[PDB]
Amino acid sequence: PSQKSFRTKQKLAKAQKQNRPLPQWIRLRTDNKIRYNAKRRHWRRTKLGI
Amino acid sequence: GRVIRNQRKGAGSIFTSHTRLRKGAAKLRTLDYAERHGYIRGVVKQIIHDPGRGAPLAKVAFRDPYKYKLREETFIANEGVYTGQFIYAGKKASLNVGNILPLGACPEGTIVSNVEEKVGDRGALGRTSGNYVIIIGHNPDENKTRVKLPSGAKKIISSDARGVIGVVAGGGRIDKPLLKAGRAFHKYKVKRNSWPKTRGVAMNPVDHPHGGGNHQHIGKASTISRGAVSGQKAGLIAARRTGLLRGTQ
Amino acid sequence: AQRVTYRRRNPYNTRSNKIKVVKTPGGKLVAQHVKKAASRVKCGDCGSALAGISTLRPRQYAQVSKTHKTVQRAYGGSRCANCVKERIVRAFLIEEQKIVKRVLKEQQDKEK
Amino acid sequence: GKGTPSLGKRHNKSHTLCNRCGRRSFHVQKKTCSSCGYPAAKMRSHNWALKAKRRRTTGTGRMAYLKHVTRRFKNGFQTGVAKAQT
RNA sequence: GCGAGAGACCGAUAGCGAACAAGUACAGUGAUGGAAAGAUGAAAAGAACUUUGAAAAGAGAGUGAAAAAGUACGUGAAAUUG
RNA sequence: AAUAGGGUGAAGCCAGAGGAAACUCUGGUGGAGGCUCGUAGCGGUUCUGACGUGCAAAUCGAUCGUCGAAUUUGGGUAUAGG
RNA sequence: UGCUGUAAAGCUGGGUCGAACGGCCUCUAGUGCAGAUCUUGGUGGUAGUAGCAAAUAUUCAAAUGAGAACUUUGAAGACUGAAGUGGGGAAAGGUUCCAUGUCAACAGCAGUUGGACAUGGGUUAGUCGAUCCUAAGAGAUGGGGAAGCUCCGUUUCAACGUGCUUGAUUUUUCAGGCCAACCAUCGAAAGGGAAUCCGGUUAAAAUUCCGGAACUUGGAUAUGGAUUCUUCACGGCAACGUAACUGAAUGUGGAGACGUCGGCGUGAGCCCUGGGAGGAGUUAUCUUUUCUUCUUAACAGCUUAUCACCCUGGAAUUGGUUUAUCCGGAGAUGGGGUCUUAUGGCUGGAAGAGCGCGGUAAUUUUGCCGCGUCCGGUGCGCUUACGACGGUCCUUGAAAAUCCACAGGAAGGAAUAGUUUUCAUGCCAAGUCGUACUCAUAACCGCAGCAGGUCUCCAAGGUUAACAGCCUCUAGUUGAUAGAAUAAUGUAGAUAAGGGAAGUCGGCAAAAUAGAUCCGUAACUUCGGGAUAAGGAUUGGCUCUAAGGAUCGGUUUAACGAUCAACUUAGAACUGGUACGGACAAGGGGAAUCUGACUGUCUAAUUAAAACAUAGCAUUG
RNA sequence: UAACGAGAUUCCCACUGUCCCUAUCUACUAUCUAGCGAAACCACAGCCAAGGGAACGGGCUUGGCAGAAUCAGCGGGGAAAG
RNA sequence: AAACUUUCAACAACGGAUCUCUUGGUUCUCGCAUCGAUGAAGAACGCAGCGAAAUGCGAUACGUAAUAUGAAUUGCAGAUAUUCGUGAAUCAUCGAAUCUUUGAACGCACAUUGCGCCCUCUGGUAUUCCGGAGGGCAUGCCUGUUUGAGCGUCGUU
Ligand SMILES: [Mg+2]
Ligand SMILES: [Mg+2]
Ligand SMILES: [Mg+2]
Ligand SMILES: [Mg+2]
Ligand SMILES: [Mg+2]
Ligand SMILES: [Mg+2]
Ligand SMILES: [Mg+2]
Ligand SMILES: [Mg+2]
Ligand SMILES: [Mg+2]
Ligand SMILES: [Mg+2]
Ligand SMILES: [Mg+2]
Ligand SMILES: [Mg+2]
Ligand SMILES: [Mg+2]
Ligand SMILES: [Mg+2]
Ligand SMILES: [Mg+2]
Ligand SMILES: [Mg+2]
Ligand SMILES: [Mg+2]
Ligand SMILES: [Mg+2]
Ligand SMILES: [Mg+2]
Ligand SMILES: [Mg+2]
Ligand SMILES: [Mg+2]
Ligand SMILES: [Mg+2]
Ligand SMILES: [Mg+2]
Ligand SMILES: [Mg+2]
Ligand SMILES: [Mg+2]
Ligand SMILES: [Mg+2]
Ligand SMILES: [Mg+2]
Ligand SMILES: [Mg+2]
Ligand SMILES: [Mg+2]
Ligand SMILES: [Mg+2]
Ligand SMILES: [Mg+2]
Ligand SMILES: [Mg+2]
Ligand SMILES: [Mg+2]
Ligand SMILES: [Mg+2]
Ligand SMILES: [Mg+2]
Ligand SMILES: [Mg+2]
Ligand SMILES: [Mg+2]
Ligand SMILES: [Mg+2]
Ligand SMILES: [Mg+2]
Ligand SMILES: [Mg+2]
Ligand SMILES: [Mg+2]
Ligand SMILES: [Mg+2]
Ligand SMILES: [Mg+2]
Ligand SMILES: [Mg+2]
Ligand SMILES: [Mg+2]
Ligand SMILES: [Mg+2]
Ligand SMILES: [Mg+2]
Ligand SMILES: [Mg+2]
Ligand SMILES: [Mg+2]
Ligand SMILES: [Mg+2]
Ligand SMILES: [Mg+2]
Ligand SMILES: [Mg+2]
Ligand SMILES: [Mg+2]
Ligand SMILES: [Mg+2]
Ligand SMILES: [Mg+2]
Ligand SMILES: [Mg+2]
Ligand SMILES: [Mg+2]
Ligand SMILES: [Mg+2]
Ligand SMILES: [Mg+2]
Ligand SMILES: [Mg+2]
Ligand SMILES: [Mg+2]
Ligand SMILES: [Mg+2]
Ligand SMILES: [Mg+2]
Ligand SMILES: [Mg+2]
Ligand SMILES: [Mg+2]
Ligand SMILES: [Mg+2]
Ligand SMILES: [Mg+2]
Ligand SMILES: [Mg+2]
Ligand SMILES: [Mg+2]
Ligand SMILES: [Mg+2]
Ligand SMILES: [Mg+2]
Ligand SMILES: [Mg+2]
Ligand SMILES: [Mg+2]
Ligand SMILES: [Mg+2]
Ligand SMILES: [Mg+2]
Ligand SMILES: [Mg+2]
Ligand SMILES: [Mg+2]
Ligand SMILES: [Mg+2]
Ligand SMILES: [Mg+2]
Ligand SMILES: [Mg+2]
Ligand SMILES: [Mg+2]
Ligand SMILES: [Mg+2]
Ligand SMILES: [Mg+2]
Ligand SMILES: [Mg+2]
Ligand SMILES: [Mg+2]
Ligand SMILES: [Mg+2]
Ligand SMILES: [Mg+2]
Ligand SMILES: [Mg+2]
Ligand SMILES: [Mg+2]
Ligand SMILES: [Mg+2]
Ligand SMILES: [Mg+2]
Ligand SMILES: [Mg+2]
Ligand SMILES: [Mg+2]
Ligand SMILES: [Mg+2]
Ligand SMILES: [Mg+2]
Ligand SMILES: [Mg+2]
Ligand SMILES: [Mg+2]
Ligand SMILES: [Mg+2]
Ligand SMILES: [Mg+2]
Ligand SMILES: [Mg+2]
Ligand SMILES: [Mg+2]
Ligand SMILES: [Mg+2]
Ligand SMILES: [Mg+2]
Ligand SMILES: [Mg+2]
Ligand SMILES: [Mg+2]
Ligand SMILES: [Mg+2]
Ligand SMILES: [Mg+2]
Ligand SMILES: [Mg+2]
Ligand SMILES: [Mg+2]
Ligand SMILES: [Mg+2]
Ligand SMILES: [Mg+2]
Ligand SMILES: [Mg+2]
Ligand SMILES: [Mg+2]
Ligand SMILES: [Mg+2]
Ligand SMILES: [Mg+2]
Ligand SMILES: [Mg+2]
Ligand SMILES: [Mg+2]
Ligand SMILES: [Mg+2]
Ligand SMILES: [Mg+2]
Ligand SMILES: [Mg+2]
Ligand SMILES: [Mg+2]
Ligand SMILES: [Mg+2]
Ligand SMILES: [Mg+2]
Ligand SMILES: [Mg+2]
Ligand SMILES: [Mg+2]
Ligand SMILES: [Mg+2]
Ligand SMILES: [Mg+2]
Ligand SMILES: [Mg+2]
Ligand SMILES: [Mg+2]
Ligand SMILES: [Mg+2]
Ligand SMILES: [Mg+2]
Ligand SMILES: [Mg+2]
Ligand SMILES: [Mg+2]
Ligand SMILES: [Mg+2]
Ligand SMILES: [Mg+2]
Ligand SMILES: [Mg+2]
Ligand SMILES: [Mg+2]
Ligand SMILES: [Mg+2]
Ligand SMILES: [Mg+2]
Ligand SMILES: [Mg+2]
Ligand SMILES: [Mg+2]
Ligand SMILES: [Mg+2]
Ligand SMILES: [Mg+2]
Ligand SMILES: [Mg+2]
Ligand SMILES: [Mg+2]
Ligand SMILES: [Mg+2]
Ligand SMILES: [Mg+2]
Ligand SMILES: [Mg+2]
Ligand SMILES: [Mg+2]
Ligand SMILES: [Mg+2]
Ligand SMILES: [Mg+2]
Ligand SMILES: [Mg+2]
Ligand SMILES: [Mg+2]
Ligand SMILES: [Mg+2]
Ligand SMILES: [Mg+2]
Ligand SMILES: [Mg+2]
Ligand SMILES: [Mg+2]
Ligand SMILES: [Mg+2]
Ligand SMILES: [Mg+2]
Ligand SMILES: [Mg+2]
Ligand SMILES: [Mg+2]
Ligand SMILES: [Mg+2]
Ligand SMILES: [Mg+2]
Ligand SMILES: [Mg+2]
Ligand SMILES: [Mg+2]
Ligand SMILES: [Mg+2]
Ligand SMILES: [Mg+2]
Ligand SMILES: [Mg+2]
Ligand SMILES: [Mg+2]
Ligand SMILES: [Mg+2]
Ligand SMILES: [Mg+2]
Ligand SMILES: [Mg+2]
Ligand SMILES: [Mg+2]
Ligand SMILES: [Mg+2]
Ligand SMILES: [Mg+2]
Ligand SMILES: [Mg+2]
Ligand SMILES: [Mg+2]
Ligand SMILES: [Mg+2]
Ligand SMILES: [Mg+2]
Ligand SMILES: [Mg+2]
Ligand SMILES: [Mg+2]
Ligand SMILES: [Mg+2]
Ligand SMILES: [Mg+2]
Ligand SMILES: [Mg+2]
Ligand SMILES: [Mg+2]
Ligand SMILES: [Mg+2]
Ligand SMILES: [Mg+2]
Ligand SMILES: [Mg+2]
Ligand SMILES: [Mg+2]
Ligand SMILES: [Mg+2]
Ligand SMILES: [Mg+2]
Ligand SMILES: [Mg+2]
Ligand SMILES: [Mg+2]
Ligand SMILES: [Mg+2]
Ligand SMILES: [Mg+2]
Ligand SMILES: [Mg+2]
Ligand SMILES: [Mg+2]
Ligand SMILES: [Mg+2]
Ligand SMILES: [Zn+2]
Ligand SMILES: [Zn+2]
Repeated sequence: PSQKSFRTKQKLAKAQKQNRPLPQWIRLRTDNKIRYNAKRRHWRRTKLGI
Repeated sequence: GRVIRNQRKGAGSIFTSHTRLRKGAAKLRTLDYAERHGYIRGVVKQIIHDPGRGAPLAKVAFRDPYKYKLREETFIANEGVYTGQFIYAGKKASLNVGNILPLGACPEGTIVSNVEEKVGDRGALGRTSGNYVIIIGHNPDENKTRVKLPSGAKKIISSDARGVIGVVAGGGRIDKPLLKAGRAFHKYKVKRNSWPKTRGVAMNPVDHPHGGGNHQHIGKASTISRGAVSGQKAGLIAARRTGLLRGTQ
Repeated sequence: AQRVTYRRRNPYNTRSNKIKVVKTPGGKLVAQHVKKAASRVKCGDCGSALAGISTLRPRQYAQVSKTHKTVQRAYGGSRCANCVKERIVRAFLIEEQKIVKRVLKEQQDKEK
Repeated sequence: GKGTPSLGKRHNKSHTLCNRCGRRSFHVQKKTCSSCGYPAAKMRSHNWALKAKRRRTTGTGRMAYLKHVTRRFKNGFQTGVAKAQT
């Protein structure tokens, strides 16, 4: 809702930051195995936990 | 089987009394020096309806004998008591309607209400609308008085116990039919969760000793021993007799 | 006709969420939230509304002068005129009778 | 109508985030955590749920202090500073 | 728990649930439940350039010992299919 | 916190008529009731209609019960597996 | 490619491949698969099949683009029809909001579009909510149980103030003066509650920003005024008035603050409408026409009211009076006054704003100039707020925080000066968290962009009893794969000669009736009902007729004149393919038996009933 | 037992496609196309008659017969599926 | 005869069996004794020149100090970085520090980044109001200190 607590709003800020695509320069590191961010989250598809 | 409706009431989850709207506990004054030795005078400020009670309550203001303050008491209103009336309470109070007197100061045949069972408990007997206590006689050597209670029982009480002169107001309430389930719903809406009652014979054997059968019937005597246990005491408990009451008792 | 919306997060027609309909200088029609109507100061003896005293919501009495909250008499903002008149007469007559009940209980302490 | 129509009336959270474990197991009306038992002094744990102990035990977090007890013990819990060799 | 050394043990559907960003993703209001998932090549040398196509791509070409190794990656069975 | 529009017309009240009296009658007024037709609402009678790998793990259509109270309902709160 | 062996199997030619492996004597075992509705993984036929059919509906053109039924724009045709497909919110979601780019995956067709993907941007508060209060309740403490996790208890068998108030003291010590019924705490974004409005502004925020104009609380504090030599003001018979105009402990009240309905009155907003000043549309003909602008916030001053109250006075020939029945020697009618300021008016705020026109500046940030923005009427109208009343209950319809007044009279107070911040003005500050967006036939939950579910606010015109149904204004959509045909059988909807329940377990389904006015209305009955019983007539359009008021004006023929004004009812003539509640809307009726008295309740998802409940009755403790 | 009842039952008036006995019309399907594209089920499969047989065969025995590839319907059988 | 269906072979698909590996697991043995109010285990939120995760860390935030060693780090960038040296990198080592909001969690409270009070300093003309900086205020129990209470009780007037 529009009326939300600080504890809730701080968790929603982290959820946005965890939803980024992989930075592309990370695939250039030697012996790198990460091809993409495997922890993407869509708002409609998978719900958080607040 | 299952816990029957009798036993669930003791836990008091949904079976506590609905007391939001109540106007205070109806009690006599605390027995103090003034009532023990003389009399104290108060004035009736209000006569109000108490939800869940057939009897109206009276709010009576007295002065504090020891500090500068007014004390408001909640008495059960006797019929004929009016707002602005002077109420006298103590050993030396006069025999007027609304006054609070010890039982020994009242002659035989005195009609009294809100009588103390024990000295200083501030009223136990005859508190509902239309009911009263008749003073039967005195035993001055043992300081005891015989009275007749609204149930017709005779009791021996200390002559120092106090009571309020008159009959509790609001009598004759039972003379009128309720006429409706809704009227009983509103009656018990401010008393407690005890209405309506499902008949045990119409439930299943898990729910009640009377449940089950291809016809509705109790199957065994509904008079239950006094020494029976909880979950069994459903019906006529310790019934001395059954059937239509014919003649005097 | 133009229709309006609440101005606060409360969406319910409660007693403290009452609105009036006001036309603005912009020719629009907006809701203006109203505070609950004040009740009249009443006599502590008879319960009637006291004359000469402003009808305000209780906190607003702190920020108004004393002449609005009282009447120039004994028990000014507390009791009505008739209840003060009855207090004065009752005090005088009863205390006068107190002397009468005293002197009689001294005439009988020398003859009885 | 006990299925899909009744499932539409789920908008009152029974649990919210716990301050001790942050799990959304804090019963709002009970004021208790169903996971760690907060605000009880002891941690909720059962021997009939050994997998639950795996999920929350020593080593599942940072061990920000027990990390170094082995390394401090191995040196006999030195007090002072290391001396540079000449 | 800490620190080591081992085995007629298992060899990615096995061996701990987890050889991998595994108690992870995800489910459930909740207690709890709980995976799948290793392998190009010695070395990215991970295919410049030209050309058709709107593009993905394709055809020439190039690297490489091998492209009958192109991150749909060693080997590449069967079911099933052109 | 919420509940269109109608019907019926309870006490109380006004006026007139008849009568010796006890009383009765008439015209208004009034607006009662877990009254009534009927929306919203709440429910769910029948087609044993549709659908019955559905729009849907209970829905859709028409028809229907009730609809000012034992009414409907939000949120908070209480009761926990013999 | 063959060879060997009865066989389990072994060996070998060719192809592929790339790092280990085998023969023999023995040891050892998690050692041999076709099944176990086996397990896990992978793949078929079915099969380009079932199907993608609810929510009225799309079409032409241009632009863009490689590509357009589906994107954008324009034109049209439509729908939702204020109980919305509109405009906001609570819960829940969490960036879905906005801009730019964008089509591999997703939007069960498509896609240049998107709630998708990528990159950035975006949520501004003393006044809006939290925070504070307490509700049901939750729950520490002293304690009491229990082996114990813990249970009980909430002022309880308790020595329960981290007390205050002053005069101070500058001696950072004190001197004391009062009190300690009740008093941990949490518990409401719908209860209670200090205070903000208008105009403008962004791509996206606004009661938050800008401009202007206010307000509350806490604190500080000076000037003016007020008051005193009769020290703590005056006036009024009184209700009471005021710019002010001492007041400790303690006490008493009020506000906070209270159910549900009925009619009536007033206001506000909306609806309707006349004149005038503008703009747009129709104009073959008609229409002094149809549509549209003419608005005014919080706040300040003055004024303004039903109720209530005061002074006067003494009433039967009783009077006053409401739609509704009450009041008066416990003092009516009459005359004269006092109060609350809800509400309206005037003025300031404030025309400078906004709005409607006309003339211009210019790629142009953005304007600049001129004119107008005025005066009314109407009402069983709608909605809503308030008010004075009336009804109702074996139902009488929260608490606390907080604010004020009064009683009381402690204490301190003047004359050459004293007091007070409840009169006016002036100074400082108001922290923390939320604030974007959806609120649903696509932002929540139902596995999903699901015909389901999910709390609430506003509400135009016509017809009408109606917020019903139908049509329309504002607003919003035109979304649901599309194209072509129109066999059978379907699903939904219509009609039918004559017969009229012969069908069928059964009139299931459908039909018939239906609004309104007038007439008429049975048995039985608990006298309340039954009842819309049953059964008939009428109903359109037009032109008339009659009836039903408001406000004023003077010896009571005002029994008359003047002005203004609403839709109701009744009757008549004429009229027409005998039609007319013309769509919409809308009872089938009657005679009986069984059964439960009735209203009400339950088997969410096969049973709504005669089952349960109920009032009443009786019994028990 | 008045009143009430989506309660069970019988008859009468009105009414009608329930019926004699069926016919016609509309929209959406079904149908064909572009695109998209599942599922149940599956020992092997799929023409009959008799015989015998686990006493009711698609298969066995003896006969009838038998000619590619197919489309819309249908509900006898697969002692169909669930 | 085509087509279709079926069988077989080659190649191409689908799929990931087989073979071979293995910083993992599993089991046995040997050795050791070290959590926490000096705030543990765990949770939440943050931290990099360019980072989402894992790992590490805490506003000194993929780290500061020290010791050792001795020239890197590396995907790119970049020193006002370094090389015969107090000197690159390094969870190599580690003895000094930092260590957010919390958590037995300790001023009270917490679905709130809610609400107090004390001490010192400081700003706003301030012991009192508002702001800021630093340091404090939990409970049970033990020893001790101080201040008290009770005709429980002892001496004396
Ligand atoms: Mg928000
Ligand atoms: Mg969802
Ligand atoms: Mg979760
Ligand atoms: Mg048993
Ligand atoms: Mg008692
Ligand atoms: Mg009950
Ligand atoms: Mg019963
Ligand atoms: Mg009973
Ligand atoms: Mg039963
Ligand atoms: Mg028995
Ligand atoms: Mg039993
Ligand atoms: Mg029985
Ligand atoms: Mg029976
Ligand atoms: Mg029986
Ligand atoms: Mg029997
Ligand atoms: Mg808003
Ligand atoms: Mg009041
Ligand atoms: Mg009083
Ligand atoms: Mg009173
Ligand atoms: Mg006054
Ligand atoms: Mg006043
Ligand atoms: Mg579910
Ligand atoms: Mg609910
Ligand atoms: Mg709950
Ligand atoms: Mg949860
Ligand atoms: Mg930690
Ligand atoms: Mg080790
Ligand atoms: Mg080890
Ligand atoms: Mg070793
Ligand atoms: Mg595995
Ligand atoms: Mg490999
Ligand atoms: Mg591989
Ligand atoms: Mg390699
Ligand atoms: Mg190598
Ligand atoms: Mg290439
Ligand atoms: Mg290429
Ligand atoms: Mg090539
Ligand atoms: Mg080469
Ligand atoms: Mg090779
Ligand atoms: Mg190969
Ligand atoms: Mg290869
Ligand atoms: Mg492959
Ligand atoms: Mg290879
Ligand atoms: Mg390969
Ligand atoms: Mg194959
Ligand atoms: Mg309506
Ligand atoms: Mg009605
Ligand atoms: Mg009826
Ligand atoms: Mg409605
Ligand atoms: Mg409905
Ligand atoms: Mg039908
Ligand atoms: Mg059916
Ligand atoms: Mg079907
Ligand atoms: Mg129909
Ligand atoms: Mg109906
Ligand atoms: Mg209905
Ligand atoms: Mg009804
Ligand atoms: Mg009611
Ligand atoms: Mg059980
Ligand atoms: Mg159990
Ligand atoms: Mg158990
Ligand atoms: Mg039991
Ligand atoms: Mg058992
Ligand atoms: Mg190799
Ligand atoms: Mg085996
Ligand atoms: Mg197998
Ligand atoms: Mg199988
Ligand atoms: Mg399988
Ligand atoms: Mg298949
Ligand atoms: Mg098809
Ligand atoms: Mg379909
Ligand atoms: Mg449609
Ligand atoms: Mg393009
Ligand atoms: Mg379309
Ligand atoms: Mg379309
Ligand atoms: Mg268009
Ligand atoms: Mg329409
Ligand atoms: Mg409507
Ligand atoms: Mg809406
Ligand atoms: Mg919301
Ligand atoms: Mg972003
Ligand atoms: Mg958008
Ligand atoms: Mg875009
Ligand atoms: Mg698509
Ligand atoms: Mg996104
Ligand atoms: Mg604030
Ligand atoms: Mg506020
Ligand atoms: Mg907050
Ligand atoms: Mg605060
Ligand atoms: Mg505050
Ligand atoms: Mg407060
Ligand atoms: Mg309480
Ligand atoms: Mg407790
Ligand atoms: Mg106690
Ligand atoms: Mg000191
Ligand atoms: Mg609180
Ligand atoms: Mg609140
Ligand atoms: Mg509130
Ligand atoms: Mg409120
Ligand atoms: Mg402006
Ligand atoms: Mg401006
Ligand atoms: Mg501006
Ligand atoms: Mg906005
Ligand atoms: Mg102030
Ligand atoms: Mg004056
Ligand atoms: Mg005081
Ligand atoms: Mg009050
Ligand atoms: Mg209240
Ligand atoms: Mg109310
Ligand atoms: Mg009332
Ligand atoms: Mg009213
Ligand atoms: Mg009006
Ligand atoms: Mg003009
Ligand atoms: Mg025209
Ligand atoms: Mg205001
Ligand atoms: Mg006269
Ligand atoms: Mg009336
Ligand atoms: Mg002009
Ligand atoms: Mg001019
Ligand atoms: Mg309204
Ligand atoms: Mg009212
Ligand atoms: Mg009122
Ligand atoms: Mg006073
Ligand atoms: Mg006093
Ligand atoms: Mg005084
Ligand atoms: Mg504050
Ligand atoms: Mg908003
Ligand atoms: Mg909404
Ligand atoms: Mg909305
Ligand atoms: Mg939906
Ligand atoms: Mg929906
Ligand atoms: Mg939407
Ligand atoms: Mg579902
Ligand atoms: Mg779910
Ligand atoms: Mg509601
Ligand atoms: Mg209408
Ligand atoms: Mg409306
Ligand atoms: Mg419609
Ligand atoms: Mg459609
Ligand atoms: Mg079509
Ligand atoms: Mg047809
Ligand atoms: Mg049909
Ligand atoms: Mg037709
Ligand atoms: Mg026809
Ligand atoms: Mg016809
Ligand atoms: Mg016919
Ligand atoms: Mg004919
Ligand atoms: Mg007939
Ligand atoms: Mg007939
Ligand atoms: Mg028949
Ligand atoms: Mg028949
Ligand atoms: Mg028959
Ligand atoms: Mg028959
Ligand atoms: Mg039959
Ligand atoms: Mg029918
Ligand atoms: Mg017909
Ligand atoms: Mg009739
Ligand atoms: Mg009848
Ligand atoms: Mg006519
Ligand atoms: Mg109809
Ligand atoms: Mg019928
Ligand atoms: Mg019944
Ligand atoms: Mg009713
Ligand atoms: Mg019923
Ligand atoms: Mg129920
Ligand atoms: Mg059912
Ligand atoms: Mg049913
Ligand atoms: Mg029913
Ligand atoms: Mg009886
Ligand atoms: Mg008895
Ligand atoms: Mg019936
Ligand atoms: Mg029924
Ligand atoms: Mg019968
Ligand atoms: Mg029979
Ligand atoms: Mg037919
Ligand atoms: Mg049709
Ligand atoms: Mg078909
Ligand atoms: Mg097709
Ligand atoms: Mg098959
Ligand atoms: Mg055969
Ligand atoms: Mg055969
Ligand atoms: Mg067979
Ligand atoms: Mg054979
Ligand atoms: Mg044969
Ligand atoms: Mg044959
Ligand atoms: Mg068949
Ligand atoms: Mg089948
Ligand atoms: Mg079967
Ligand atoms: Mg051939
Ligand atoms: Mg190992
Ligand atoms: Mg935290
Ligand atoms: Mg060195
Ligand atoms: Mg630091
Ligand atoms: Mg830390
Ligand atoms: Mg917090
Ligand atoms: Mg905190
Ligand atoms: Mg708090
Ligand atoms: Mg301690
Ligand atoms: Zn009074
Ligand atoms: Zn927890």
